[PDB]
Amino acid sequence: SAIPSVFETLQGYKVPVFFSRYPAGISIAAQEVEDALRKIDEEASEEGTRERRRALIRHTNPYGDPFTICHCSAFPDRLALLSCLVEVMWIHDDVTEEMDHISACREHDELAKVLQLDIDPSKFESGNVRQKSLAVVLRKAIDIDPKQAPAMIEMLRHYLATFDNIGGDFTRMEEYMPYRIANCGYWMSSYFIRWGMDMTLSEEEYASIEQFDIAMGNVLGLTNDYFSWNRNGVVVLMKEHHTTADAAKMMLLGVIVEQESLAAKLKEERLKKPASKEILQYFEAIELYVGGSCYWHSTAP
Amino acid sequence: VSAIPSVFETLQGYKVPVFFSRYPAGISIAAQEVEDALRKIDEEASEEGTRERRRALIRHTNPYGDPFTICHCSAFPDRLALLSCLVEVMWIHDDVTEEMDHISACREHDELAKVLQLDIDPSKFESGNVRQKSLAVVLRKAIDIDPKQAPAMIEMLRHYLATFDNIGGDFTRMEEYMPYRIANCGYWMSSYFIRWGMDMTLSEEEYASIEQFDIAMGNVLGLTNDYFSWNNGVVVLMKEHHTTADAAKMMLLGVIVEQESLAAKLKEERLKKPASKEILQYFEAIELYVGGSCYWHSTA
Repeated sequence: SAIPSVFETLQGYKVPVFFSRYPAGISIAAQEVEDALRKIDEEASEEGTRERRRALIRHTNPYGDPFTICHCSAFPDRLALLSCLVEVMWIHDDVTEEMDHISACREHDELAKVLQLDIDPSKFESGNVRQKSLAVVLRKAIDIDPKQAPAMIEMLRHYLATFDNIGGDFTRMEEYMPYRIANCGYWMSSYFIRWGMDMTLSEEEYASIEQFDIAMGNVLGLTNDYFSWNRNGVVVLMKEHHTTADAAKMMLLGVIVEQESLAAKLKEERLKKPASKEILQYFEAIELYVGGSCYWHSTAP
Repeated sequence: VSAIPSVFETLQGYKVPVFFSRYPAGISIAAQEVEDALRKIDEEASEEGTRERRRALIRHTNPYGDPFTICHCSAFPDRLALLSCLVEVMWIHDDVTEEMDHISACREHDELAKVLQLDIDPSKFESGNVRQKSLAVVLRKAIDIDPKQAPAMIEMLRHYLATFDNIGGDFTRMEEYMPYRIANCGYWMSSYFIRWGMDMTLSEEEYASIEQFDIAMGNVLGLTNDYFSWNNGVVVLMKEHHTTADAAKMMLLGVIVEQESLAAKLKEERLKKPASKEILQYFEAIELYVGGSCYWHSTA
């Protein structure tokens, strides 16, 4: 392994519904991270709201938390920070999903006011609870790695500017899939996969695995669609191919498994050339992220 | 801890990007001896220059391994040699009869069935077709190594020839194609020999308790054969849902993966009640059969 020993391996074969070829693990700091996530949930969502209820369901899987599993490769102190930061973005996603597109877009722009390198959380006490909570955890995530903070902020601003920026329904996967990689948060989550390991890829290194990284982003979001069906690839496929929902769900599963195979082919292609420890760490950590996401969805009640 | 004989080494399918199965793959410690026996029976049970002879060589040239030494890697090696060559003669027969019209194929099934007798005397078939001649010789050996199980084995083989290729028409729904394909791909024969190869049986009640699991695994086996041979359930799916081939191939892969999960669910349900060592032996060996078959088709 190229990753520090900060996770335990999970036995995915024991879960019948778990179909991914990729591994799953869980962070040695799971308890502390779950505790941090409970705290941020009580501060970033108001009591009795829908978003508060959706946050609590997200953190009550008996088999583990989405953050402690998917981001099990991260150093524990970074894991606590990135988990709580992404959690505020997830609360925000739940809040804005129930909004008309105009109001959602305004809410994304309001939250993005907090995304500043010089953020002073005290200047947002008059703001909504997601602004206040994001500001506090973003401050800490800047402090722990100031060298990476400009890139982090750029990634977060680009996420809020683009992840939701669509006018209506899709009718072909060729258009839905690039949208869905961004919409499921993969570019933010995979950024924090690297950040949580205190590492980066060079421009040349990232370019060399970009197709791999798109295939894994497809797996992540489309697997999210597959389990949620119990905006969705099942509907896109039904419309594109004029089939029943059961036929389209089976097609979606086939698409996911082929993307998992494609990622494995692209990784094998890259590993024919010399690969830095950073390239090897990202491969290992992003496979745990994707396999872990499949595991979490496969066990979540 | 393994419940089956220590007669195989594990294969790392994770290293094969096209390999998608959740089930494991292994390779017999007796692989060279079994492959030599198969090469010999292939010379005797198919004539030179024929298409079936050529198909037999392709089937035994995958550099990653042989279908018998991988899928039946759980078998005791002397039994593995016998069952591999017996099934291989049936496989040659399948290849020969696939190129015929249905009525002619069924006549050949009836002719081959004449050898499936508990008192088979191989010399009495020295004037028949080369499949009759070779099946007679290997059947006699397979009866003699286990006379207690031989009536059941013969009943299985007669049943296979009576059921695997009874449809000359076409399928328009998977609900009907799937039960047909489990028989047509030989799964009931192969899975019988997975137990026979380990010198064990399942009782009637034991088998009934895992029949739905077994059917799910049989669906995986034949439909995975279809998936890799498409480059067939893909055709059924295009006709049933009126889609392109590419769309139906993705639908087929989903159906396969769902069937692999369904098998895992059914096994987990069975294991909520007490299970004999024979049940556990079959679970582990049949998972190696199905995963190994995916591996062989993935690397062929």
